[PDB]
Amino acid sequence: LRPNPGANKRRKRVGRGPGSGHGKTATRGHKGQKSRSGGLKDPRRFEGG
Amino acid sequence: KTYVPKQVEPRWVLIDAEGKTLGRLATKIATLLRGKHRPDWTPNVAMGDFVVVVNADKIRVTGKKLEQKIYTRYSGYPGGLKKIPLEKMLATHPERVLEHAVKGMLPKGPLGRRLFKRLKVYAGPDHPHQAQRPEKLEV
Amino acid sequence: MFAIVKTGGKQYRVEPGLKLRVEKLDAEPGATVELPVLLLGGEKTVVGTPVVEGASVVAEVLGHGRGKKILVSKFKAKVQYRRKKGHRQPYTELLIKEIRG
Amino acid sequence: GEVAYSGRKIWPQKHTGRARHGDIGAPIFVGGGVVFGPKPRDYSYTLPKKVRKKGLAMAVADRAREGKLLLVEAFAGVNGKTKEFLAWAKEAGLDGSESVLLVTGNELVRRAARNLPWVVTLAPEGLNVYDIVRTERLVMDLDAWEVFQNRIGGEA
Amino acid sequence: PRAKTGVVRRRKHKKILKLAKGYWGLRSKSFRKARETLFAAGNYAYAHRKRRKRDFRRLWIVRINAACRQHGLNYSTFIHGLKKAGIEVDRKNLADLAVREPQVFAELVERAKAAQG
Amino acid sequence: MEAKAIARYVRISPRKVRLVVDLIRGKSLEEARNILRYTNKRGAYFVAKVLESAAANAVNNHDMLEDRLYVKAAYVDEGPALKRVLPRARGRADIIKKRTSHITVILGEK
Amino acid sequence: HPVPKKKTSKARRDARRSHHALTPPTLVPCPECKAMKPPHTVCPECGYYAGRKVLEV
RNA sequence: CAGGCGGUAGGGGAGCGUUCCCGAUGCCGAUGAAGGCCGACCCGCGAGGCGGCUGGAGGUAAGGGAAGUGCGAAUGCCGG
RNA sequence: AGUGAGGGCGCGAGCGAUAACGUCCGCGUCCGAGCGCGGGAACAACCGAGACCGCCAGCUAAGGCCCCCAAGUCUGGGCUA
RNA sequence: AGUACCGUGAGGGAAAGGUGAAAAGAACCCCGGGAGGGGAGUGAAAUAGAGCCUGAAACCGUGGGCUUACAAGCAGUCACGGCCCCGCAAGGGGUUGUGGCGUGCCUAUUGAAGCAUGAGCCGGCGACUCACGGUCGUGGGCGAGCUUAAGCCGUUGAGG
Repeated sequence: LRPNPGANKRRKRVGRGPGSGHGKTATRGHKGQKSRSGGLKDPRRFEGG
Repeated sequence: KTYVPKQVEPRWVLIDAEGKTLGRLATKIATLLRGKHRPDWTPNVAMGDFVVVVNADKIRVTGKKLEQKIYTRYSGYPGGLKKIPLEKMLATHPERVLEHAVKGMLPKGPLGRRLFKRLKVYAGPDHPHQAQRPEKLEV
Repeated sequence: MFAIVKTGGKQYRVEPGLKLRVEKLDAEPGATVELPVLLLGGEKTVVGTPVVEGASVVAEVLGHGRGKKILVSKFKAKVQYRRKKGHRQPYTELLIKEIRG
Repeated sequence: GEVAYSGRKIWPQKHTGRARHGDIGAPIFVGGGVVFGPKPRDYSYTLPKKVRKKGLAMAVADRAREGKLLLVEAFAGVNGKTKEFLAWAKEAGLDGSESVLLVTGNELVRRAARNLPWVVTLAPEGLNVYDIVRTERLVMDLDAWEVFQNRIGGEA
Repeated sequence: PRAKTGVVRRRKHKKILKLAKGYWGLRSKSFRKARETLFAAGNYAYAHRKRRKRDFRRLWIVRINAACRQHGLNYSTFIHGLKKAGIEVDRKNLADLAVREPQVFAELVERAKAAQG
Repeated sequence: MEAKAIARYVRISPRKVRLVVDLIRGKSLEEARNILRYTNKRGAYFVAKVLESAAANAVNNHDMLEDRLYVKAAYVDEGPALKRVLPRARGRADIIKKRTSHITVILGEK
Repeated sequence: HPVPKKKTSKARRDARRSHHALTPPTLVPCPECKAMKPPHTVCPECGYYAGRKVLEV
């Protein structure tokens, strides 16, 4: 009934939404919802081959 | 610090006008109708002096004469903005030419307003001032 | 009586009243403590004369206590430009009860 | 919850009923489906037996050093009925302001060891750091077994 | 699971109910635009306590000019007066005194004219 | 309180009914009566009757110098409405809700 | 086609409904019996000035 | 003593209520749970106590854990 | 992690008609993204100036002081009218 | 509630949970055609009264306070003066006439007062997660460190 996680352990960054006051999370439209975009690497793949 | 405005403190004054000159005399008459010069001087009034001037007419011209036209464009639009020159200006409404100077600087709708109220003159010769029976302070 | 010395910016022109002014929290570390303000604007009921000497002569002092504090009122920082955040008016002084002289 | 009863379409997502939306009984509204769904689930947690027992141990250790009742012996209850068991308690000095974890195969021990207060009924070589430090004092019988088990914990 | 934030917002909002004093009909109970109108009022009091300084600046400015000149000479003059003026030169009262102790002003003056020379 | 003149679910109407009481209050049964009775338009009896009970509650279990009962404080309230729907070209739903009226008017003694 | 813009508050609504306002009904007493009679008229009682010819049955 | 402190995108820190899980139910409570209605002591704030009225029974945390959560706002969704 | 397009002003070349609140590039400032205060009437970028919060305190920029509105209808010497 | 109701059929596919502790839920008298309205009794309450618990916002209403017919302004709001209010005073409330200064917020903008837009008003719903792979951090166990599938004990089901 006392031993709270010592140092930091407990949730460190499950930061919700975008900013206390404001909010939005990132850039411009290019990364909307169904927006898991140009994934791992475009020109990097060029290299790959 | 504080320092609140007194109470019904009334003072009037007689101004020559005649001989004196246009604008400048205005600047004067002008600020004269203070609201700032005697104690508790400010927004809600103060002096401004119920000031009245005569011989309003016979004023000296800023050396211009003609080339100074007041306007009255009540105009039902596409009407006339009635251009008028100082000459006749006074000829019929001198007390007014000065007037335009006066309002000229008098500000604030309701207030300044009230001040013109405590601002009266007559290009009449003086007798008018007489009609204003009351005290007769002077300069 | 109504005399003038003033402090931290001219906090004065008075007589014996709890005329609370500025936070000179030094002798405040003790409730009704006392202390002097170097005159400047020496003038009391008929005898009126000089702020030089005010800078250099008699001083006045009070017996004071209390404080005052945060005095409510808030202020929100926003700009049409797209934003807003705000807080409360924190201000005070242990206040003075006037000691003549 | 759409798939099947997904209401295909109903708003002329045309351009006049002013309104947007093609699908009825759609997520974003009226008692329909909700965002990041309350998916049935479970919290597995293979927490390394290493320190797991290491601790069960540590907890046992402190809890006990403050108040430790390694019985090995006890007897007061018709083989262990309530009333008589109680007497025992008064004997073992166990009263109100006390909660102890009764732990071990002395099944007559569990048998009488009910009662919401004072005692908690644990007749198994079933232990756990929690119940451990949470139960005022450890009280247990077949401690030959126990202490030795904990040791097994000690060196595998 | 659950999360009827209701409790909460009904609250946050009445809070707002008060935030809103009882402004001009509609921007009064105006929840939304109420709030808005408020942000306004906010930045406003802002501006307010902010500059009330200059406000006084002037206030006295004139009250006093009023007196100094009423007497003998305007600001360049009078001011400059308290200026040349030695271990004595204060302001947040020039007015005050001009007012309260007619003598007070008459002479702060006297000396001051001299103060300049 | 005093002579209560009020009642529920009768589908007359807000504003108008308010007009009536507007004009009839002030004075007493005598005068406001004459007006409520011989002045034209609906409400007429609705109003009048409400008056009546008011007065009965009055000299009956409030009693007071009957003759001087004068409407004191009063006016109206409207509860729900019948939600009716009509036709208005190219179909479309044209809605309406007639006012089911309740009156809050009190007779006061003086 | 020309649906206003908003509603200058109950404020306005009133401005109007207001100059509107509901006046009251003209009356003196029966030239014959009592009660209220509007100028030229008779009624379910007196009903006349020269021959009731009206009321009671 | 520095010494700085407009500042969205965006990155870091630090707190806030919020309904549940232990709550090692402590209980609190018909001299009210709760939501509500109003208020010139608490908070740098998100919030807090506390006082007064309603209101019919809950509610809950000392410390820590779990999240359908905090919303003008999307010609939004449902009802007025 | 975010912008991956932006504009304005000054100088330096394009271009354009040596036109445009044009568009091309560069050095700088800029303005957004702080650039919320002064300000020039009022005016995102022109001169002043960086606002953590107070003050019924005082010294100053730019740029101002007959009045409308704080501040000499300063003084001195001219020249237009 | 798969019934209302739209569709030709295929097919779509609502809403409405609570009076009170128990019915004692309203004899009876009074305006009235009636509803419904005042009384008596109910009772601990009936602002617990039949759509009838808790029953707030919105909007309309009855009364009271201040306020208003030479006025040009989102808003406001700093100041002050006149009212009225709790007040022991300190003073604290609400109300404003005089004046100073003040382009409303959201989105996407080099760029907004917008004449670009979103925005009818209230209320409840309303959107960066979960599973793993990983990956970097960093809080914790030993350096070789950790354990799936299972067999077994398992109110608590106890972990091995």
